[PDB]
Amino acid sequence: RSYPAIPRIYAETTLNMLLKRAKKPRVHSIDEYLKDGGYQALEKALNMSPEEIIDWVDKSTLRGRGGAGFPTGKKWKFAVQNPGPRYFICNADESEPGTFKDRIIIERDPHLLIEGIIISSYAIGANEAYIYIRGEYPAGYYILRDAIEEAKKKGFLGKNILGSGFDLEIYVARGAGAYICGEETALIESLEGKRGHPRLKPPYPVQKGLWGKPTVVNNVETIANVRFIISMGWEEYRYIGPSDYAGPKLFPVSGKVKKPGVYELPMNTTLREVIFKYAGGTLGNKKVKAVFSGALDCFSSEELDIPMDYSPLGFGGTGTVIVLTEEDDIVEAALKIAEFYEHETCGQCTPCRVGCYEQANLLEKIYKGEATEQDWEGFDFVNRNIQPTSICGLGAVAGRLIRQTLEKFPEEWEKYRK
Amino acid sequence: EFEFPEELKTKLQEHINYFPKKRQAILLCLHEIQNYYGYIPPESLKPLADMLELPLNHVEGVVAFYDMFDREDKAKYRIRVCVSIVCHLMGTNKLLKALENILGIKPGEVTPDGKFKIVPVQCLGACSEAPVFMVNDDEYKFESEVQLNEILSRYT
Ligand SMILES: NC(=O)C1=CN([C@@H]2O[C@H](COP(=O)(O)OP(=O)(O)OC[C@H]3O[C@@H](n4cnc5c(N)ncnc54)[C@H](O)[C@@H]3O)[C@@H](O)[C@H]2O)C=CC1
Ligand SMILES: Cc1cc2c(cc1C)N(C[C@H](O)[C@H](O)[C@H](O)COP(=O)(O)O)c1[nH]c(=O)[nH]c(=O)c1N2
Ligand code: SF4
Ligand code: FES
Ligand code: NA
Ligand code: NA
Ligand code: NA
Ligand code: NA
Repeated sequence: RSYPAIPRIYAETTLNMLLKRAKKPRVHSIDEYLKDGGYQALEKALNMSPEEIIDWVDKSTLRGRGGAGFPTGKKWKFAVQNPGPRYFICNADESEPGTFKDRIIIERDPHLLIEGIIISSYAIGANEAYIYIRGEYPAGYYILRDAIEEAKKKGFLGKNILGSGFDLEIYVARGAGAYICGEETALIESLEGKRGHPRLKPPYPVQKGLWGKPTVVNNVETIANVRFIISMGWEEYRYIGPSDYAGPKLFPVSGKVKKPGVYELPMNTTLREVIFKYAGGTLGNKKVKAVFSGALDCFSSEELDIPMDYSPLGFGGTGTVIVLTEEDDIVEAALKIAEFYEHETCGQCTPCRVGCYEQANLLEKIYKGEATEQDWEGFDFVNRNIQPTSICGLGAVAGRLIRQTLEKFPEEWEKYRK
Repeated sequence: EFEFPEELKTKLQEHINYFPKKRQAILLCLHEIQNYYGYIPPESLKPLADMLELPLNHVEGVVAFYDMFDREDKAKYRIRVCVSIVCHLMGTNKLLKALENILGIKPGEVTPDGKFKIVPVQCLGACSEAPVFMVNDDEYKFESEVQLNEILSRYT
């Protein structure tokens, strides 16, 4: 019925798959979804063996769209190797800076996600699945709750779905402010009603996850691909983009571009094409200084000709593209990244706890011109020493982007040392 | 002594009955309470703990961990303002200055009447529409002071 206000993010697709409907900024309910063949991939999946579904998802070469790019099929195979019961979790925590790709699927085409969740749950033998959506996506929460009910009413959820003997309930959990709850093990801890504290891995969730049982965690965008793989078949899916890195990919583009929004593009597209061919170029036609890949990586204007794929020389990550131009202060920008990690460390690991804090504190001094010589040397040290003993990816990367700015824009940093 | 009103207790019971295990409802319950009171009353945690079958200590630790919850200031409307990289580049400071012009308060502060609190938050996942803000559950791009003034006038 009535939902909270959501800004209308611009969305454009060359492939017309994930954004076939979500390119229009409004909720698409179940009847609209059904008209385009919605839920027919599910019906087809329920007439396949779980094993065959895994095979197809494997041969599609689908990789995790959450940012790490782990092969989805392999992840599923690993889970099914372990005794049940098993759980399936849709990761809708999306809290990386610059990252807003998953919410347009949630808010505009929820049945694409739900259909994927049901197929995926069936494939791994899970009778209980979860969406964990960040607390700052309230509209998404209510839109998902209503869509699940719609799906129930049409017999796509519940006991004995379409006579298949497969049972599934999808529960919707909400976050309450912690970026770390998007880390899959901390998400699980949060689902168990605890603080969002990551666990030592291995074990990976597919071995021990929710209540210690085999648990697959996949990202919203990953799961949104599953309908298509079953629908078109894996061969036809792999014909999209480069054969090595196949399928559609969503690219949330922000900062100093004429046309900020989400672009659905193949992964052979270059970073330069994302910015200039699709996003309309830079505001004021100014020169690109850097692109921040969320809070993970910083690319210079000499690295724009890279593919937006999961290859070694590729952009990788979530596909998040934050554009800075020639008048943007890289130290000011780095401070904002330091501030992020300061606010999100969970504090379990000592170098992460102290390192994230000190990196921000000292960088602020540097930026404000109040840093002693010791503060400077200390900043450098701390930046290189957040990772040690860390048990999750936050600690491992919290200095990464900033270090990249130090190496790629030394002239600008040296000015701050003056 | 402290007891939930029945309309609120009923809603909390729904959340508690929703997941397979009661303790899974903790965050939904805490959102509900904050929505109802304008903040998390300290005295609410003990009875919440009992409905969840969790120790009070557990509930307190959870409230302290999750940044959306506020045990200090009652506010009818929370204006969450994004202060992360993209909004900062595209004009967080203009939004904040416009807010101070209209409401006479800065981040962390509450208007004298208890109506509006400004809450600096990390990336809200709407970066293309920077600078972004929320008023409770409603989310918007900031365009100008005049535009902001009109939006805020919708919250009485
Ligand atoms: N979308 C967003 O809002 C955010 C995304 N991220 C992304 O998070 C990424 C890091 O995530 P991680 O989970 O630490 O990465 P990872 O590389 O450790 O693991 C990726 C996935 O593969 C699974 N996996 C890996 N090796 C496995 C094995 N041997 N057996 C079974 N399963 C295995 C993991 O369980 C996980 O589900 C970063 O690249 C970043 O881009 C980070 C923050 C926010
Ligand atoms: C600190 C931090 C925060 C997040 C993550 C990692 C870390 C280190 N991950 C990645 C997550 O742990 C996991 O890799 C994916 O959810 C697995 O799904 P895919 O294989 O990408 O489909 C993650 N993934 C996601 O889907 N949404 C999110 O918001 C986050 N947040
Ligand atoms: S590395 Fe940092 S965020 Fe990750 S578990 Fe350790 S303290 Fe928490
Ligand atoms: S940086 Fe403000 S919404 Fe992302
Ligand atoms: Na349609
Ligand atoms: Na969260
Ligand atoms: Na991992
Ligand atoms: Na004014």
